[PDB]
Amino acid sequence: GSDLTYAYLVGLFEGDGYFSITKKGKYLTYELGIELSIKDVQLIYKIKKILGIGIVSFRKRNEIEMVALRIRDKNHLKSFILPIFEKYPMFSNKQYDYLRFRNALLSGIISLEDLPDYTRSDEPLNSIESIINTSYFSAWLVGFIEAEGCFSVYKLNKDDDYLIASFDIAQRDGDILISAIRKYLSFTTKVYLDKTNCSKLKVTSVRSVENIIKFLQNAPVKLLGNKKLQYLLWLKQLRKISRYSEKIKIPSNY
DNA sequence: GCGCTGAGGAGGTTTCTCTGTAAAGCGCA
DNA sequence: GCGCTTTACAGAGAAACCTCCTCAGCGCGC
Ligand SMILES: [Mg+2]
Ligand SMILES: [Mg+2]
Ligand SMILES: [Mg+2]
Repeated sequence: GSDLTYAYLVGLFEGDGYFSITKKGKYLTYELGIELSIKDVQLIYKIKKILGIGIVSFRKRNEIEMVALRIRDKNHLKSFILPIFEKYPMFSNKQYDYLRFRNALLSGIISLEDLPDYTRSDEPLNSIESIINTSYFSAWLVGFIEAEGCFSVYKLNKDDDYLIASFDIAQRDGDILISAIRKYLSFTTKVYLDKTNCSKLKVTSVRSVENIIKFLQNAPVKLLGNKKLQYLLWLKQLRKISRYSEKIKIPSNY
């Protein structure tokens, strides 16, 4: 779909993918990969359908089932992948990976010896304002949600029937990123920093739940895979929790 | 024959997802 | 000292992420 479905794909690749250059005996593998749960096989084929390229693979890691999409053909990466990531840049320090990948690829580095040593900085490239004000952000955000968002419902206490209903999203070395999301979506809950510099944003209130629901109705593109399914079953649950349904215009198709 | 390729395959570590627990603010009594 | 509702904090492990190898086969020219 859309031109901004490509922006959605960069968000999804930012959340769940990886750029990598790996030794291959005497030479190199340049790759862009995403490996998802088998719950997401249909989305893997929607991604290949959008890009027109990429090898699909299955893995059983002995009881967890996994699907990958991997682009390794260097002419295809130069032609089709870099431009997407030029036109719609990643917002986080995963941009450092695209920049080293792009520089290596375009310089024609083919041996480990000529490959510059890479350590990905923890320091952000953008500000809140710079993230929030770019034209493609909301479309990026649907894919980043596709990758990293969580919609859940849970009992507040074992003994009662009081249900919570939360949306939560996290990123390591992601103060700015996550705060930008908080800002844009008018969330006011405190971002939590854990032992491993992973910033975590979680919301529960009626108004915040009303805010993400409204953002995803009005966003340029929609959720496509298993998060889309998680989104609909959450909504299902939401229609039967009084505080939410008697204050939110919930449903739709999608 | 030779330099180099990527599909197909797989070993290794950890960031997110998902679901809370404990504590409390609001308002009413 | 109680319904209802929200939030600061955080743990487990599945779902992400990161890394390397073999071997047909290609596109040249000795
Ligand atoms: Mg991620
Ligand atoms: Mg992730
Ligand atoms: Mg994910």
